[PDB]
Amino acid sequence: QPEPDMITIFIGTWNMGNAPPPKKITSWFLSKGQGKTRDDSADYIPHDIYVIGTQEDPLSEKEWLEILKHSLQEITSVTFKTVAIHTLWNIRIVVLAKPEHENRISHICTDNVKTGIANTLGNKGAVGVSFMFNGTSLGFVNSHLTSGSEKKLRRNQNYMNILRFLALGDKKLSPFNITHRFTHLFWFGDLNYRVDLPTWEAETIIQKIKQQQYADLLSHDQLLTERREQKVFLHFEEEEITFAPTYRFERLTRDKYAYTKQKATGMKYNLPSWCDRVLWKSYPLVHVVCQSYGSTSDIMTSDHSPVFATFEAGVTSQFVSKNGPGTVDSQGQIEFLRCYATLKTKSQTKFYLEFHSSCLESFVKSQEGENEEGSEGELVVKFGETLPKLKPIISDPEYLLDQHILISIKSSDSDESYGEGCIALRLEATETQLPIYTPLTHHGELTGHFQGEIKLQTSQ
Ligand SMILES: c1ccc(SCCN2CCOCC2)cc1
Repeated sequence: QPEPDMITIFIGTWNMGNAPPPKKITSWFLSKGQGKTRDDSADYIPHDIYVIGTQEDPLSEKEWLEILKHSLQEITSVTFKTVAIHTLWNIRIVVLAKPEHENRISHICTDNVKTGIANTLGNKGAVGVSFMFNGTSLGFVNSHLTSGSEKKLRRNQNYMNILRFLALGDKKLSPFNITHRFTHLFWFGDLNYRVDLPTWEAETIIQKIKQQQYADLLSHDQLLTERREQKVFLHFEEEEITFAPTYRFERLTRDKYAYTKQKATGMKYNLPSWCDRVLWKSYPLVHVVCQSYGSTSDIMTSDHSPVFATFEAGVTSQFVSKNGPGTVDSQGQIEFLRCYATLKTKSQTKFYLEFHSSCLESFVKSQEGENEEGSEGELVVKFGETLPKLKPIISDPEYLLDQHILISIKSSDSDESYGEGCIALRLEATETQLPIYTPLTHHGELTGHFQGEIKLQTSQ
């Protein structure tokens, strides 16, 4: 039975509005409704992994697991296995997988982050799950961010707190936050970004939605505008939105948006908005293709509609050679030439690099670089030809060309990372000097760049 080189992943996000679901929710898992929908000819084909994020979920874990498993069994005639379930207040994540994957999945982690302080601590935050699927690390975050049209900055702050403090994946990757720990990271939820248009324009917005004319609305979507200004979700991707706003509906129909201010809304307007979103970030040159992104039309218990997204995702096998794991393979090496970091810091300490990768027996620390001044004010840290030669555990190019090197640039004075990035070993050539590049981030914000050349030797 061969190991897969691709899997499909279903991501669902639904703010349930504190109401039990209706008796049938299969359209959600079938990617049917509005937007980029899944072909009817695929309806009986199970996804490999289903990741369900809820917000304002009134159900017990047991109650929701029984609904989800029975739903998928009706669709697919497969009894899915529960990989993980984690709940913070009314924010929940469930991961289900086909039974054949049970002995491909390991290192299952769960965590949560509570956002805000005092007042603003008590119902918003995130839950997450990570695990290994054979050689590939997968992370999943379901977040319920701060509500309200005039709180986009709070939402951006909630995002940074979640990516700093959510403790998922390999703890040995100590300089790296969740935005670097996974081959594939999916971040979804009721992110609560709004369409930023004047209140007086509510009926005009509704008109546009009825005409399926979303362009003048998406140009005011706060998540797209904040992302384009690099204020949030730097280096994540989202599929084009081709479904109507998923909030705020009158319950028990989808014929009406309920936008007007009420005591129950704190006298706030809720103009129609794309509150409910799926984003991803995968390591460079790994296969990931969004195959659906849309909303259901027939699940009407909540003031939100469920959102679905599905992905093809490249995976790798758990590789064994006669040498590594458990030793190095002398026929492999990774060399860095002419490398330098460009940092935005105003500080003057010496810096060194750390190289982390599951192709190495353990992480590698470089010598200190030589600091110079860039022509436009910047700090440039030069490593020249001084970086250590990296010794992979396995030299076979079918393994090594699928790997990645995480890089942290650390202060010699404090051993704190000033920037993190990732280099793919999926090169155009071996035994050939080739340019490499990564942006560097810290707490998910841009802090600099790392560039130079690589030379990769494999057994071929
Ligand atoms: C919002 C809207 C448009 C863009 S254009 C750049 C798109 N990507 C994103 C991440 O991958 C590289 C570039 C970005 C944010």
